Amino acid sequence: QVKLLESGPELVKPGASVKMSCKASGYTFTSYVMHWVKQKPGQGLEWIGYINPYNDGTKYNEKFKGKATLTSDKSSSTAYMELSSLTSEDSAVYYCVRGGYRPYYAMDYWGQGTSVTVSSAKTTPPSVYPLAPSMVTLGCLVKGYFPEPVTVTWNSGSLSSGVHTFPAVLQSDLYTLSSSVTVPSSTWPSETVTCNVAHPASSTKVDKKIVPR
Amino acid sequence: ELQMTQSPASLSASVGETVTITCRASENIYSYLAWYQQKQGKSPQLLVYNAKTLAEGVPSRFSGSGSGTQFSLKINSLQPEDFGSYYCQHHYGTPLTFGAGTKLELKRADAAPTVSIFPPSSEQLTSGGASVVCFLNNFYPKDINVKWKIDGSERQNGVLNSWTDQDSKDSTYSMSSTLTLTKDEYERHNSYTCEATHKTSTSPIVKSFNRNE
DNA sequence: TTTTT
Repeated sequence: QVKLLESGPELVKPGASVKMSCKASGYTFTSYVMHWVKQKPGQGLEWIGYINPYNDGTKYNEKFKGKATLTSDKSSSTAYMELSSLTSEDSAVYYCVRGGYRPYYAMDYWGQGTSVTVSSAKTTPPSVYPLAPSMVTLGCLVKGYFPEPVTVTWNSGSLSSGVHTFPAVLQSDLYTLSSSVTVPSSTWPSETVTCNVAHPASSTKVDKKIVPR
Repeated sequence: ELQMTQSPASLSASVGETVTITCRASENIYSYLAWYQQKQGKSPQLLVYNAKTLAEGVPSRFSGSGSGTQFSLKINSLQPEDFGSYYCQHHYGTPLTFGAGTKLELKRADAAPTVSIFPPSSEQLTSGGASVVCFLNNFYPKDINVKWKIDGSERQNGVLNSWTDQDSKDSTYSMSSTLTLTKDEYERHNSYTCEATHKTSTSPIVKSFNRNE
């Protein structure tokens, strides 16, 4: 099957450069161009350009010429995009997208995307606080961490419906996120409810059981 | 450069209903117009190309048309899986440009939020901080106003608000509002109130708690 | 240079 494997989230300082990769498989790498599209948080799509792996030829969106550099490696079927002189405007998710049968055809296979965060803020592990009060709503406050993302689950996935995990909000260089879970009141606290929080950037995991005040 | 214009920016519809969204090219592009569907948190998927040609796998209830500068995408008898965002993009040479998108959400009857308030956790208080959390869960429409009052006076500083995307099971929205204070300021007041004003009532919904209690 | 790959 056609697969596009992109590199993981990146945190980089303003003014530095970042390079991400897109390893293809499932087709003749050199038979299709590879486009790159930018998508800022909760915003539209913007075409950056493409490269033709077959001949290393490149077409750029003028706004990106001199900013983005598209390369390609036939031996490893991998396409790269480098961005220089990063600013906050560059924080966004970047996708490599396989072109159609012909370069001018509509793009058809989008990768999962590489999230890029441009900031001088330092990696900070989260503090995790319990939110304790015929349904009862409980919760978990994940505060002061950087960068994104953190994952939050309840009872390691056994509690899935009745859960609302809210998008993190940045404040003074640190993110804060909350998650609520609603369970039958009779079941709590006789049946334990625990939030499991993971923050891969600081290699931190925290399990917090919610107990009655 | 060439500019695309999509309308409407947002639309609400019911399952089984038929709707039409539009895209306008600043310059003639003939029939070289593609439409992409992007689900919340997913990568875009190609739906149509050449303005009227459905990509492989795309259901026939989808129907694109137009040519030149005015295009429309019609969806007959909408299904649950159709809600999300839609972007048009011309594929008439480079640079490629996208419309700003149309967010297609599910319509449901109005519903008041289920509001829960939580005082700072003893844990957090030991670190010098005091966050007060309020969940306004499963309400509709998305538009809502939250206010924090301390001993009667509204507090505007240190409030962090975050909204979830529409729930795919019940078509509602949820919101989390966190009022962050320092522990010693928290200890100087007794009454804390989360106040929500929603379309569903003239009387704001209120949840309160007293520190000394 | 415009789509059954």
